[PDB]
Amino acid sequence: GTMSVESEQLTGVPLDDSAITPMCEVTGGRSYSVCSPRMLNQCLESLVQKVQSGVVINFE
Amino acid sequence: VGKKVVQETGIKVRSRGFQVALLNKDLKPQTFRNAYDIPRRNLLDHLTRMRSNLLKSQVHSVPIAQMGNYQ
Amino acid sequence: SPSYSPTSPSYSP
Amino acid sequence: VDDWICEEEITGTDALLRRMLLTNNAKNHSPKQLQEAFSAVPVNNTQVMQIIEHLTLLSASELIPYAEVLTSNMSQLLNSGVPRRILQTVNKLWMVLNTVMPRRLWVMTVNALQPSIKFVRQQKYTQNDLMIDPLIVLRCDQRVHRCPPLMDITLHMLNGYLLASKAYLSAHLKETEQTREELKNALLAAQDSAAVQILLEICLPTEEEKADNLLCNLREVQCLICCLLHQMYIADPNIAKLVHFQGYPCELLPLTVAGIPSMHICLDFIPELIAQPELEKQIFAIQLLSHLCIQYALPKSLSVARLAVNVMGTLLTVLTQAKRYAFFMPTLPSLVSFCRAFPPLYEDIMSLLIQIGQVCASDVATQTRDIDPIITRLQQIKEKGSMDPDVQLCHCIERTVIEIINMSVS
Amino acid sequence: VPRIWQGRDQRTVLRVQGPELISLVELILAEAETRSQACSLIQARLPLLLSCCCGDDESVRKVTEHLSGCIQQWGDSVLGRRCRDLLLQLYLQRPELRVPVPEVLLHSEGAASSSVCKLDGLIHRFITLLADTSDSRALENRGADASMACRKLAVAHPLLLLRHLPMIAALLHGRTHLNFQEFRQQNHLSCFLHVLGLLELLQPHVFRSEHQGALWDCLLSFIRLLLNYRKSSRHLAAFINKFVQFIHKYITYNAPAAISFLQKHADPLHDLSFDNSDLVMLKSLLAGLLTAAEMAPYMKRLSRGQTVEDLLEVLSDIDEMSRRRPEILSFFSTNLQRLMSSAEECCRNLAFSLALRSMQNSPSIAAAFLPTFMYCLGSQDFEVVQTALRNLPEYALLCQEHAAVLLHRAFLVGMYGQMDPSAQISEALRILHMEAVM
Amino acid sequence: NNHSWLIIQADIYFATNQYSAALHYYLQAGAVCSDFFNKAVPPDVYTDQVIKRMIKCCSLLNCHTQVAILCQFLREIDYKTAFKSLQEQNSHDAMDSYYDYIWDVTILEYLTYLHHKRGETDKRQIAIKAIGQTELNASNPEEVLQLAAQRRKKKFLQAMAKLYF
Amino acid sequence: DFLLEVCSRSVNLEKASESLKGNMAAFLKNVCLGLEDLQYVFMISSHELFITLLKDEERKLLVDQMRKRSPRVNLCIKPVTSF
Amino acid sequence: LLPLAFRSCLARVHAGTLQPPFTARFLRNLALLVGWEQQGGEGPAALGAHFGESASAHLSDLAPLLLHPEEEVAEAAASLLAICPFPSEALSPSQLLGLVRAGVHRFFASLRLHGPPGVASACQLLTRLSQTSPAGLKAVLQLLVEGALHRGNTELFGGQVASLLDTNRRHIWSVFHAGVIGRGLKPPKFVQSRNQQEVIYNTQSLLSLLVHCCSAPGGECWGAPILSPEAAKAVAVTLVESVCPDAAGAELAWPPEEHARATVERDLRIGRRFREQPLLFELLKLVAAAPPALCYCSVLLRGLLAALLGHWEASRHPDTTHSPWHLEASCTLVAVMAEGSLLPPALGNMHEVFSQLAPFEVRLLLLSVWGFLREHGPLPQKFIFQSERGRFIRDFSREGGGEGGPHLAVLHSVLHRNIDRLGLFSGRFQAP
Repeated sequence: GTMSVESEQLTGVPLDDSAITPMCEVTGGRSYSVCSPRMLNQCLESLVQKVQSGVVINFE
Repeated sequence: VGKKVVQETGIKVRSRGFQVALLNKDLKPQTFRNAYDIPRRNLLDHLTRMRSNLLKSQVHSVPIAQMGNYQ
Repeated sequence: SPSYSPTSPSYSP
Repeated sequence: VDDWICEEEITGTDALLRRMLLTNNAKNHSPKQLQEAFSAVPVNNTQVMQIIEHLTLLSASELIPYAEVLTSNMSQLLNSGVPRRILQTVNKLWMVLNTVMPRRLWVMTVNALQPSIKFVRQQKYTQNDLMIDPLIVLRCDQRVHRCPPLMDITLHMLNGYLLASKAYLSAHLKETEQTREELKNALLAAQDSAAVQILLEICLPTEEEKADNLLCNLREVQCLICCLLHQMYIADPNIAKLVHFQGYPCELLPLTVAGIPSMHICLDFIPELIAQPELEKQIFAIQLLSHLCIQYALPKSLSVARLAVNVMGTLLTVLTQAKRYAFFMPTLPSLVSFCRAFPPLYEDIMSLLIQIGQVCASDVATQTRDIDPIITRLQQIKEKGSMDPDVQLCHCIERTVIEIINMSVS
Repeated sequence: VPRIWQGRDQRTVLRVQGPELISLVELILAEAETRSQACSLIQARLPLLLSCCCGDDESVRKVTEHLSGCIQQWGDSVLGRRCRDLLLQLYLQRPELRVPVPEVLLHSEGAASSSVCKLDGLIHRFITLLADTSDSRALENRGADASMACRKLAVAHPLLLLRHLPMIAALLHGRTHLNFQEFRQQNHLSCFLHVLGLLELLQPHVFRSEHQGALWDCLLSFIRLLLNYRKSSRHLAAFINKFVQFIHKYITYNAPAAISFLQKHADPLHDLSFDNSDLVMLKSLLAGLLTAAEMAPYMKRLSRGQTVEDLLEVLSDIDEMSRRRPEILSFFSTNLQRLMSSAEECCRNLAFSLALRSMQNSPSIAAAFLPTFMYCLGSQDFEVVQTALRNLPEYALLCQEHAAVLLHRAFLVGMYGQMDPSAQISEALRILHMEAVM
Repeated sequence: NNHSWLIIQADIYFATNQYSAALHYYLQAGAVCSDFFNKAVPPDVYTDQVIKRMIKCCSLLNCHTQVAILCQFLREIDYKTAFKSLQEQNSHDAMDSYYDYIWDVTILEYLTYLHHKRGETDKRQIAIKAIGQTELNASNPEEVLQLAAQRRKKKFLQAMAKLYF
Repeated sequence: DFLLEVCSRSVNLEKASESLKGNMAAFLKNVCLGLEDLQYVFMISSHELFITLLKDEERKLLVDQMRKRSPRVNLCIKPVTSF
Repeated sequence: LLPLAFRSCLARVHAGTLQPPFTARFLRNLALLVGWEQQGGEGPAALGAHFGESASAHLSDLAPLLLHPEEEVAEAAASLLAICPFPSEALSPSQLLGLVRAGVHRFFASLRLHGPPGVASACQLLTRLSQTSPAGLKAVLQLLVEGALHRGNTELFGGQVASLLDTNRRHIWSVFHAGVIGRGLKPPKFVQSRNQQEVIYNTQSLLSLLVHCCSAPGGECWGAPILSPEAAKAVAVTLVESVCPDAAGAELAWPPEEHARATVERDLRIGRRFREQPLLFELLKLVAAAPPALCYCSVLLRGLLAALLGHWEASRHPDTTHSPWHLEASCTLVAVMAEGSLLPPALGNMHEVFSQLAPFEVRLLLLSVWGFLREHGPLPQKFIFQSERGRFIRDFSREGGGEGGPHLAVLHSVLHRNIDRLGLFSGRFQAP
């Protein structure tokens, strides 16, 4: 709610710790703990880069 | 997916069956065809208007998307 | 009916 | 039927008096003699009284030459100090003329009752102008609203032109058509209901009247309007339903419930009026039902009172803070009326009342207040204004509780 | 004027100030004096007075006190008698004015002739309702409320009951002949006890001419019942004790009426005296024509009682004596006005029960318990409030003239507190509505 | 002014089912500890057992939004009884006037769902306006969130003290 | 007394407008109200500036109100006897 | 006898019996007896009635009578409770809260009715109830200032604030207008008419009561008692809660000046509250009288400062005289910070020059206030307790740059720009 930015947002996008994260991980995707509008733009850009045709493989 | 079903507009009055209706926008008021839709404060002027309209002599509420369509 | 009081004597045909 | 049934013989007393009182060359009371008697600047009410009191003996046919002089001069009768005898006699003569030359008489009586703002004040209304718009009849002078004979004239003309408009629009619709039916019916219904609403607003006491109710010109006018509305509601009960759905000032409710015997039909659409989403329609339904229950204590009246108490207790938990205040300030005085009419509602009424009281006390405790009714828990009776709404609603709940208890103990 | 009433259906109100209304009643008195040289004209002008009062209590009370002054100033003039006539008619039409009745009205004779009253239908409903003493125990407690409500109405407004004396005579004529076993199983002796208590209250206004005739009929019914159970008269010793208390009061105020009644029916009385040798009191009556000293240690223990055990034991003792002897509770009234505010639960409940029994026996003293009752309602101890609300309808019915403020306080403590008195307040409202309006 | 004895009196009333009186004495104990709720009430007085007893007292008096406010006093917020209480419609409390004392976004999410399902749109707008508050954002810095909770806690307990004393 | 000295030196009595005199009198009245010990309101009331600024009846009302703020009473304690 | 007599008489009062003239007489005589007992002598000593010890038992029954609709009953109850001792041990929290709520209501009602003359009894009662406990003190201060700032009672302190028949008559055969916007014409707005001097002295009575409550119970024959920083802290926190329910930005640290552009709605809300209710500045000065308490009201100071900075930045006028309220608010705000020692004396003196400057330099000086408060910080830990007198002290010199170097520099630049008119004021800003 309140403007609380810092240089912490300058680093890469973090993962989340909520209930959607494990199901995101087991599907081959990932979550995006977005906390700022600029990192929202970064998350969206990375998401466009991850829209690709193919199949996922559980490598062991 | 088209959602041909719709939700109700009731309250189901209890006995502490009968229900009081809720307001519904874009229900197509029939003010010129139904006198019950006329508010009391807007009665005489509406009466004059639809009296003139019945004789030989709402509109302009288009959605904003199809409002500047010049093509 | 609007023309008769509710307590009026009913008319039986 | 009223313009026809007055022709009926009561005894023939008037035949006898016409035979006996008309011989001594009394026909010298010419219409222009009456006009001279009227136009005299000291008025001389004795002279005009004498002339018209002779005129009552004339049959309707020979009264026709006198029509213009006593219509055109009738705006003078609105002035103060004109005795009731002349107004009643002019009413009788107008009612007589109404039996022979009604259309001409109405057209030339509407023009005689304009407010006289201008030099002529538009003395040019015709039959067609009044048939397209009968509400011109109620655009007449301010002063006839407390002149019961002239009010009776106006009501006769208004009823006539309402029916005339009903016919005229059908005739014009047939001519033009060579949908529109729905538009015609809606126009007639809205026109009739607007007439009823204007008549109800005439019944209201203006602020000048605010400065003994039963014995006043206002009460006579109210009785005339009530008789007219009774005729309208008998003729078309859908008009009564439409008028009450529109609503009118709640101050008129004791008057219109007492004075109009055909309002027990309202009990057949109070459930439909309650169901309306508008809060004001619901409040009016509660108030109208309370007055009807105090009038007609029927089993169906109690059933609708139960429904009203249930709906009022239901939306207690539906309304927000502001809407709760707005709804429960006018509808709480209806509970003493329900309790008067129906003792079996006591448990439901007091359970509802304690629920609203607890809700409002909780709401009072939420914020700082200037009065703080909670710590006034042990104050006494206050038998009988900038306070905040929650304390006002608390005091209203208490007030209806004392009214209920006073009523039950008296 | 018809113009004012045009359009009304005529199937089921003028404002005037004080001095105008006084002039109006003076003009009615002038009418009455001019006509007397009947009550018909004075009754005829009465609806005009009521149409000008419009039911305002202030106007009714002002007319009442002006008439009291007129009676006192005029002495016993003819106009003073007419003042009494329209005053009694006004009391009949508007008995909501709870002014105590002056003796000048008690000496008035015209109340028991043809007249019109507003509350007669209600009290008629009361007595026929109390008479149907069917087997349902809820209905039995309803009948008990009816009996004590009629007790309070008798002590408060006697004269309205006195026009309902042939009523009770007829009610008792019905059930006298039925046998003893069906008498006790259908529970009709309680109705006799209730009406006996009523009549015991109703004295000495129950001792005028038309009242004397209704009493004679009622006493014929009573002695018919007494002779009907000559073989089983030994279980009703307290009832016969109440009967002879009534007899002693009857000979005390109206000796010649009692003598006339007994001598006219001397054969059944002598038959009852001979048949039942156990009737000492009857023989003694026919031939002839307690205190603080005992309660003092008990109120001592109650006053100097600190532990709950002492209060419990002395209150249980007072309870058992009052069950034997209900008249003794009037002495303890002040003490258990304070004990019914006590924090202890069982002791307070017992004090409440005994206080209610006390003022139910004596409906006059209930008004004295009012400040302590609504102190209990307003107490910060929630148990005290709860037990006061429990006892609210009974006390409110015993108070009536203060049931308005009582129920208003009950509602206020209900809504500003968190308790729900709707059941109790609604029951009280139902009962006193049946008291007042319908 | 002995809060231990005040809690004892509250529990004595609570066992005898005098719920209004029990609430009275619980709030009195709280007002002894925190100076009329100006400070945080110590956790060793308003324990989760005491708060659960207060929850039961409020529920049995049909003050259901008050049950919803007290449900977030607990160390682990009891959403089951909060949601169960808010489903009730026979409330004897101010209802929508208490939505300013809810600082939990989950409770307000449920309130908005309930008022939307039951059709009361104006109360739904009040709940949405309450969620749409800057200080109410669950992603706020922590010290902001305890400050919002503490001020709402103080206001709510003072309102209950006014209502119940 | 120093406040009264400043007050008297700063009023410009009978030359200042009636507004200044009214405000001055109101301040003296209200500082009298705020006092607790009665000798202080007496010493302010005894001042020439005070008795000149206001009328007679209002100052009498002020002093009696201040006196009745903390009234002194005496009561009989000896038991009633008619011997 | 006395407990029983008082109990019976109060029970009769709380019932419809014992009509209010007799009630007022009873309370007056009871007050006379209690005061006479307090008026210690041979009489109360010999009698041993214990009027005070008995009437203290029924305090809870006397507080409702203090809210009676009858004025004589209310005054009589107020006077009696003003003198009547509290119970021997202490007061119950419900009992205390009820007494305080009744007392503040009586105070405001009697201030409305009789003005400052008819206020002393309620004031004495509230002062005694504040001396009872810190809980009682906090309740008294909170409820007193909250009732002061309510929609009601704010006028005492200068706060701010048929159809179809006529429609038919005005009708012409066409409506002409296609509708009516809203409910027609707007109303003629509100109207105000209240004496300024009466407002001044209502404020004086309220502030005197608050100072009595805040100070320790009353050596050197001049000087004043120490205002309690705990009491003024209570006033400050309830002032904060009343004006702006906090927790958007409420840490005592002052944020950067650009952060004021993110809370601008809240700052405008605070500015309107200060404009509408003039006594918020009075209570602000009261808070400032105790030094460390003004730190806890730093949210209001920051919000009002942001509102004033926004106004001065958006002022196209060439002089501050065209913004009378904003000029006075800026002067008062800097003076309040100086009085509370949130600024050093050099920086706190520049409210003298604000009437002379234009909007942009006064905006710069207020930004220097903001910069100094960011640099140093209005925190209560800096206020060290110097026990030579018994009150807190801030000494900026120890904090480093306690004169406010850059801020003094911008102030002196503003002075040097307008040296033609700020020549005489140059002596108020000497760093030594």
